[PDB]
Formats: sequence, structure tokens, C-alpha cells
Amino acid sequence: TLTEENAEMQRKREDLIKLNTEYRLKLKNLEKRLLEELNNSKEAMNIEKKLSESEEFFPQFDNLVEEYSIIGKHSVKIFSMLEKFGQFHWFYGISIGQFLSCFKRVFIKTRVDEILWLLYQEVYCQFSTALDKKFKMIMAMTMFCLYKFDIESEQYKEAVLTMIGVLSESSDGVPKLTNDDLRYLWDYVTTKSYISALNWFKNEFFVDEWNIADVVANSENNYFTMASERDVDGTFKLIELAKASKESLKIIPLGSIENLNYAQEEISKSKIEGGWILLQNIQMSLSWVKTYLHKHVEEHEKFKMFMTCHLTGD
Repeated sequence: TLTEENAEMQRKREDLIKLNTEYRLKLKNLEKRLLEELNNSKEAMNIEKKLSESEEFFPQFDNLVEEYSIIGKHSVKIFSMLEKFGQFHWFYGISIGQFLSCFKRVFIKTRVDEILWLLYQEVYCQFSTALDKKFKMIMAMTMFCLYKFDIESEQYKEAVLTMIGVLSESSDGVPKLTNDDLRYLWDYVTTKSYISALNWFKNEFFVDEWNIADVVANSENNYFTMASERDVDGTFKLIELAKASKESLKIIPLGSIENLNYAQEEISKSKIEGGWILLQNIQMSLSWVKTYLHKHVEEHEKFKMFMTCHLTGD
């Protein structure tokens, strides 16, 4: 935030660095001049004045770091339950440098309210494409709670908690409502269409939901992991997407050693000259993948490569 969000913060940081360098250079020049004068027996004032002028920056820095603290607490909570989903299942891992990159993208894409809303929407659309639908709406309602319970009063919070409780069959009670929305919410929960209530909360807050094409388009990497349950398969959907993307997607199911060698040759060719390779059901030769693909991973453009795994698998 200090580096990029405000040009004043970075310009005073650079000014402090330049003032320190100028003071050191002036001290060295004064020492050399004193040695020369002893052997033979303006700039320092300007540097001192510049240092004294730049010393009037601590209250400004304190104000800037204080004004951006609630967003920091929100980010800590966001990372908290993002990492907590990594413990519920073995398929919801969340990185750290990826979070740094997505914050940089938020900077690239009431100033405080606007920037926190932008962070919420962009981090949600970049980090919620790695969950199944029920856990996606769990993320939706948790993030909606962290937004609303901090930007709204606590009577609205109590109303939301008692609506979640009657949704969870934990309690029954009339909420202390305070418009045209919660009346429709009570109409839905009296109609008992629960997924309609969840979709109504979503449409009440969420305005955009990234699809598969956008999430595979908004990336500069060449390695992608594709996951689906055993009752679903986006392989032919990926063929249709690649046809829309005018890319040659060459599906290779794993299997016998000849199939593994063919897949290795094809991905070598696709790294050499480009192309799209969809390794169907990479759980097939799990150890072969875990050795060969890991060794290959650990630079040609217009090359994307996908995995394929299953939820109830290895």
C-alpha cells in the first residue's frame, strides 16, 4: 500500500532514501576535504536542511498507516478462513505469493470503501474458482458477513444471525428488521425455498461471477489444474472452449506405459512449439505424474496445459 497505493507515500520514501544517501555522501566529502586541508596545512547545509524538512513525515506516515487498518483486519480474517478451508478438505489450498499478486491486481484494477470493495470482489472472483458450489456459497455468506457486519449496525447483524439460525434450524424468532429486502427474505424463508434465499443474498451483494474461460484467460502461467467430480466432466466443454479460443486441445487419457510415453512426447512438443494438452484423469498413473511432471516443472508463449482429477480420489 505504501509502495503503490499513494504516490505521496512512495515519493516521501524515495525522498527519505535520497536524503540519507546525500547525507552520507556529504559526510564522506567533508571527511575527504578535512583530510586534504590537514595535508595542505554549502552542500552540507543544504543536505541538513533537506533532512530537517523530510523529518516532518512521521505524523503523515502514522495517519496513512492508521487510516488503512480496518482493511488490514479484514484481509487477515479473509486469509484466516481461506486457510481454514484448506483443513476441511485436501483440495482448497490457498497460497501467499498468489495473494500478494492478487492484491497487486486489485491496485491495478470514500476511497477506503471503494478500495475495500474492489479487494473483496477481485479476491473473491480470483480465489473462489477452486471450490464446489456449496462451499462457494459458504464463502459467499461468510464474506458477506465480514462486509456487512462492519459497514452496518449490529441490529442488522442480529437479524442476519437469527435468519441464519432459522436457516440452520437452531432457533425461531422474528428479527429486528430495519426494509424492502428483509421482507422478501422472510417471504422466502416462509416459502422455505432455501437455495432461493442463498441466491437472493448472492444477487443482493454479488454482481459478477467469473466463468471458466475468464479464469483460464486471466493468467500468464502455462500450468493449470482442472478438477471435477466423477459424475461430471468438462473435457468436451474444454474442447468447445478451445474451439472458441482457436486452440488445439489434444486430450490424452492416462493409462499404459505407451500412453504415458505418448503424453510425455506430446507435452514436450507443446512446450517446444505451443498447443493445449488435457491429461484426462491424471490419477491413473499417479506415481508417474508425481515423478515426471514434478521433475519437468521444477519457456514458450501461447502454451497452456491442463490436468484432470476427481474429488473422491487419491
